[PDB]
Amino acid sequence: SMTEYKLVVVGARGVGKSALTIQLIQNHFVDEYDPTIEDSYRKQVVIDGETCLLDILDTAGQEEYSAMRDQYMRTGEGFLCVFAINNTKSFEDIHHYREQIKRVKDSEDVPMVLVGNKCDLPSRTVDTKQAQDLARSYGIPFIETSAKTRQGVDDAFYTLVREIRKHKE
Amino acid sequence: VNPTVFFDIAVDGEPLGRVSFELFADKVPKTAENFRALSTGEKGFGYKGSCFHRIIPGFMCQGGDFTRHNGTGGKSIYGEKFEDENFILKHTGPGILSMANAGPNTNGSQFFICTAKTEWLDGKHVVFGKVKEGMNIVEAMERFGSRNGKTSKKITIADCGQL
Ligand SMILES: CCn1c(-c2cc(N3CCN(C)CC3)cnc2[C@H](C)OC)c2c3cc(ccc31)-c1csc(n1)C[C@H](NC(=O)[C@H]1C[C@@H]1C)C(=O)N1CCC[C@H](N1)C(=O)OCC(C)(C)C2
Ligand SMILES: Nc1nc2c(ncn2[C@@H]2O[C@H](COP(=O)(O)OP(=O)(O)NP(=O)(O)O)[C@@H](O)[C@H]2O)c(=O)[nH]1
Ligand SMILES: [Mg+2]
Repeated sequence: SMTEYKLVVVGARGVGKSALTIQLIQNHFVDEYDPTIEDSYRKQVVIDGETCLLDILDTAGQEEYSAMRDQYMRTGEGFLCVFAINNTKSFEDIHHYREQIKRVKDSEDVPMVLVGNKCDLPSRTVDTKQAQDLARSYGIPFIETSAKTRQGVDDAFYTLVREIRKHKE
Repeated sequence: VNPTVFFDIAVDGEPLGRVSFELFADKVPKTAENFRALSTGEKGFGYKGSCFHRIIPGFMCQGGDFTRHNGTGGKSIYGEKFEDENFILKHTGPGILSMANAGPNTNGSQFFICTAKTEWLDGKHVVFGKVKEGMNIVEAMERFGSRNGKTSKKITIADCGQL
């Protein structure tokens, strides 16, 4: 029956990977920081009229285990590359995640979406234009989000499904 | 002489057994004293009643969040957080007791007991004690864990204090 999509959420420590996912799954946000080992979720949604099942892997931002990402990158079909708009170092880390994914999948054509999260906060250090330019150079969409207000949460995950559909045609 | 403290471990409220620890006050006095005082409850708060929220077989059992009881909390006797005292002692094998944290100088009350050597945590987590008696209790605890740490039963510190 309904198509299953394997989404993988990646990015630096504390950028909001789990808060985005839990907003998607449970429609709520908490300010406490429960750092992730590895979590998985399932949700059915309707995207462009077509019902489908999202399989979401919520991955660790812990940098010390960077050598342990290869298998989940091989398995995943699309990647939400999340940075926090108040954290310039997490924006710089995005390039290394994207290179790892391309290298592990041996392809220049991997479904990805750039996500700039925490857009509710006033301390913005990454211009919107700076992120849009990067996304344009990657050939992937860029979506701004807040897990706290829910802004863009649905849009980010759904846009990634659309990228995967285009890849598979 | 190094203090000794004990945990009486329970599983869904049923007793399992006692683990005792030597606290290396001779190398890390500030860290050992935090754990000692949290074990006695003498500041009016501490480990009694709290859970082991993260158990990963082959690696470690982690606990000590008595303020939020959900893996995100805890606090030291010196304030919410305190600095990394030193990294003299290393994660040499099963039974090592060491501080959990969220990066440099964020020690609170969360801690972890190693069930194997975890040498990559050397220089990042402050080692301050080791299991003295009841390593078989810590091993018994491992089967309630899982790959990502979620426990299948409530593992609690039903009682604790100093010996
Ligand atoms: C890649 C998957 N992964 C793994 C991992 C690593 C390996 N290796 C195999 C090869 N060897 C040579 C290297 C390692 C194998 N298999 C896995 C797991 C089983 O794959 C699912 C770990 C880990 C840790 C974090 C995130 C992802 C992680 C993490 C996320 S926050 C953290 N660490 C530090 C953690 N802070 C907190 O809780 C804060 C909230 C409190 C205040 C913390 O102070 N402590 C205490 C020390 C232990 C640590 N928790 C923890 O739980 O470590 C789990 C462990 C399995 C030991 C390491
Ligand atoms: N203001 C605000 N805070 C947010 C937002 N998203 C996450 N946070 C906060 O930032 C902290 C880290 O969020 P978390 O989702 O745990 O990030 P993570 O990327 O999953 N961390 P890790 O890689 O360790 O698993 C939490 O305190 C969370 O409440 C957001 O959109 N706005
Ligand atoms: Mg997370």
